[PDB]
Amino acid sequence: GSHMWIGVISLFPEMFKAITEFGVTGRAVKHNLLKVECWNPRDFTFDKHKTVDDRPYGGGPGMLMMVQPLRDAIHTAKAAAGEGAKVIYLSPQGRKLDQGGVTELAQNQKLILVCGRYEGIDERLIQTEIDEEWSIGDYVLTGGELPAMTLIDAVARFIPGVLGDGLLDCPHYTRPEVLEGLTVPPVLMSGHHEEIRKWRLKQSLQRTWLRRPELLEGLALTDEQRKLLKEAQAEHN
Amino acid sequence: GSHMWIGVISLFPEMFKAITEFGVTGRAVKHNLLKVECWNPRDFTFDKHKTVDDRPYGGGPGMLMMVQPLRDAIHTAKAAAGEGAKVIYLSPQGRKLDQGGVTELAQNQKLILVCGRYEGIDERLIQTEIDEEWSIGDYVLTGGELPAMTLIDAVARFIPGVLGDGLLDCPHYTRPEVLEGLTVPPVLMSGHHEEIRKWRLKQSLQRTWLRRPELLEGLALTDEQRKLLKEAQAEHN
Ligand SMILES: NC(=O)c1ccc(NCc2ccccc2N2CCOCC2)nc1
Ligand SMILES: NC(=O)c1ccc(NCc2ccccc2N2CCOCC2)nc1
Repeated sequence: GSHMWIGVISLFPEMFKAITEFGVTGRAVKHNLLKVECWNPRDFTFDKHKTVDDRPYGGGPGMLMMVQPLRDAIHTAKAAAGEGAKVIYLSPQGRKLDQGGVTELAQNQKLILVCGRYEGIDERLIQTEIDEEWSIGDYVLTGGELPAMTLIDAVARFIPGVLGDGLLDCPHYTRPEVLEGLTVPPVLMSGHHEEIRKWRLKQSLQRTWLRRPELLEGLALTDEQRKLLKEAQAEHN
Repeated sequence: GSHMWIGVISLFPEMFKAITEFGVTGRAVKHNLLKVECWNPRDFTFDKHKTVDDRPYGGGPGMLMMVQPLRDAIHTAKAAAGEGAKVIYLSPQGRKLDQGGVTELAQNQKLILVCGRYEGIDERLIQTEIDEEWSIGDYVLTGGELPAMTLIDAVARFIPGVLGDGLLDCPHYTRPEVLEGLTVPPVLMSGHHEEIRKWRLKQSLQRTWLRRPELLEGLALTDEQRKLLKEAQAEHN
């Protein structure tokens, strides 16, 4: 319906099986709400040894991706996407991913995700081939594959059919009623819907407050939420 | 040598092939610097339909992981790890992952990673079975598998043998010398090692400053770095 097409440039396309063949993302794929198409720069080399890396100008420890096979793979993917596909490079230098960014990215019907390996890609390719850099967080990984997959899984949740607000989740409980002495909170057994809604909300406000206070600053809380937050805080002191 | 053992509890162990069979992490695995062992809660069920989910107390939209098969899988993994294994739950409510956290986590020789599906796990299991909650970032995914894999890849980089400071990376360049009109910066061709070191460092300082200014506040810059930052800023105005 409002499905999504995602192109992937990667030296390890088979990695993407982790999201295409399992769980919710796997189902989204099989029901054609999500399409993940991979192009491997190795297929675009011409030398006998299928070389995909190259030496950094200026010396240095590592390698970069070799420009020609990487550039060609990107062009082929763009031609498959038609007009309107946004090309994203996953990197530490990129805009930090958060839920607002995920909802932004989900608006696009077509994405091309370029996954860096070695010490990354030539600076000039970013300028000519890439629309936006994104980071999933302030940490270094061996490849852009996992951040690509992470991005894909996150936006996939916003596609209609795939499934069935500033705050951390409340605690959840299932069977049994007593577990290693710990009991389930009586309000959740009471059956009183509205009392349950308020407890969960208070919990979220309390949990957000104690674990991630800065998240509360971005929010314009409701009167109810202000009340429920004030209460939780009173009970804490 | 200083190898690492990682236990994984997951309804989709085959997802972990993305890191165990490819690239640098794949090599670390094959050379026995890294070991990733999976236990699937589905194997610990006893009913005919191998049920791994259960109904939330208090009503609500989704399901949680069923406590018994999840709890049993965790216990089996702990017994495989012996003493000293830290059990981590990947979740949005967790401590935010960043490089400092990765270097912290890398200190452990044994990790058990519990991957939530559905609306997650019973609150009481966190209290009894989990040592630390971690988040890879402020975004929601369909499973803890990708955040687990992300964690694994990140700490793996700190194991000796696996491979060959507050700032974003400098630009990188490889062949050709001219690409769509864009040339490689002459300093990188000059062969002057020390001039090259300073340019790369200035770039990092400039890039960090323009993209992620707050990262600069955490740092106690060197005199050189203060000088190189001041310069970059002068040239910007
Ligand atoms: N946080 C993220 O979004 C993220 C993304 C990728 C990534 N690695 C891929 C990568 C991409 C771009 C540049 C360098 C690199 N790396 C190459 C391998 O060496 C480290 C540098 N790491 C983290
Ligand atoms: N940022 C992270 O580290 C991260 C980790 C996991 C994750 N999802 C697994 C999960 C784990 C715990 C609780 C709920 C859930 N989810 C179940 C699926 O529905 C959403 C809630 N998402 C993001």
